[PDB]
Amino acid sequence: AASGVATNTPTANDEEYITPVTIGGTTLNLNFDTGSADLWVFSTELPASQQSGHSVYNPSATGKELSGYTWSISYGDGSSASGNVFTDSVTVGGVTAHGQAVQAAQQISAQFQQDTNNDGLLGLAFSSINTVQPQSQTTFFDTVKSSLAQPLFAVALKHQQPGVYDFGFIDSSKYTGSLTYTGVDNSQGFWSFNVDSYTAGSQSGDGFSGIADTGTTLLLLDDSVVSQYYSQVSGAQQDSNAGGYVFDCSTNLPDFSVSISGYTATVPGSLINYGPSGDGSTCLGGIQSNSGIGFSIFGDIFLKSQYVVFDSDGPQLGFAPQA
Repeated sequence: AASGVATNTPTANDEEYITPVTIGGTTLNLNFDTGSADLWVFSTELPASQQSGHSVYNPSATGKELSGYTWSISYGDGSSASGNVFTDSVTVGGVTAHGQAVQAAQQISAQFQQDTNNDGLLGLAFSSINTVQPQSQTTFFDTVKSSLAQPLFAVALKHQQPGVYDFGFIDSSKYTGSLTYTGVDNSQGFWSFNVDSYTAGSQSGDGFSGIADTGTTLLLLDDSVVSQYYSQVSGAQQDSNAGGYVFDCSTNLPDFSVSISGYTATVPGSLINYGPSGDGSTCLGGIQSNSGIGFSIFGDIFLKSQYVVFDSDGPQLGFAPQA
């Protein structure tokens, strides 16, 4: 039964976490994303100028083309990417998926162009939301799942230090105490779970639902929750240059916690200080608005505090504090 450990590394300020992936013999640095189900990469099909500062996949060397197939993604921030599809061998931490669908980029918007830290994304959401047409494809995980010792993956993202992605096994040395499991709702294709309650500093409120998303940098919550939080931070103000609420970097920030099936997952105030906003003497808040999308996004800020098990049996999510 297969198992493997892939190492992840945070970029500056922990903006994103990249991991090497070998596709058809070429190693690319990809962002692992539990909020999407596409495996797309920078390719030789892009304009030569757009290929600069990236490792690119050359489909013609080793890929099998799926003639007439397409993929295309549009994000709420206005970015987008599209292209064609090949099947190839994809290796992640010594686990190899034969005949994995690889979405080669043919067009990418400016935000992807400008980010030379990654060469694409590896989707770990449920396959039901893969965007390949006319027939959607399975994610790396769904492709290899049946060959793993256990049909799960676990993540420990860290603050400016290497972390891991464990495929097919749980590393108990990565957390303290025992795991607490909660049921997942994959009806919309996400690792969606419910919280019973939340405590923002000195104020507590009713629970809600959210998704576990390694691809989102911040903790995105309802604006009522965001206000409640920042009403407790002296001098907190919104700065469109920075990207949302900012504060004096010396600020003492309240903790944020959520109650999940009896377990209190706590994000310490020190992790909510994202870093310098890149404009004057302020820091960006790790908690920001979900823009009225209707559900919360438990991004990297939240995940840096926990060891998380993504278990396809249930499906369910296990949580414990990182060791």
